[PDB]
Amino acid sequence: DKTFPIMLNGQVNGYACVVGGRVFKPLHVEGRIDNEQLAAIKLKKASIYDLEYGDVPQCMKSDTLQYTSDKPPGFYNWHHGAVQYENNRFTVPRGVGGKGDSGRPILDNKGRVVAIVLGGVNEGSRTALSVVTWNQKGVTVKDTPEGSEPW
Amino acid sequence: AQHTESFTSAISATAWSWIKVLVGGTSAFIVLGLIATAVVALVLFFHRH
Repeated sequence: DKTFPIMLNGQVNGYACVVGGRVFKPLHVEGRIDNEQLAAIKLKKASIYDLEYGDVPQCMKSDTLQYTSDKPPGFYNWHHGAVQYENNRFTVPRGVGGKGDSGRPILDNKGRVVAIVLGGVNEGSRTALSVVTWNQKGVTVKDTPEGSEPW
Repeated sequence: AQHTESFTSAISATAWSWIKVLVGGTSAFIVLGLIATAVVALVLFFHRH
């Protein structure tokens, strides 16, 4: 897959993903993307719905496809492991839940991205993730559980 | 003068109708914006659930 991270004085603190037709970047981090083609794009700020601008042309566009409707609570893949939850996000164990893991995409079995994480460091024995998704008819919403620190 | 001047002695009919048009026009533009500002907060609160 293609998910370029965000640099700030050498250390890694953010991740930027590429979807079909657009690029994404979380607002809780500051830094410059190391890709030169991904640095001259006018990334415009937005609300919690996280609107960015995919001004890059077609010839590298659509590395991955956003998820369609009919979302089960079944298996979903993750960079550190797996998640099986649709209404909320799964109680993944420790290790994941550090710092700088914002923007890492959550994908299905067929390589299609479902959600993009933004928070939820550690909520005890059960760890929740504050992600964005499409609720019922493709309208992009933001879900945040209680006490979700920016992660 | 036999009479006495007041504040509203000089205001004619068309002068009073002109300022109440401009009072009502700018107050209508504000409540048009204020209606639409709280409408989209309801549909943003309804897309989540």
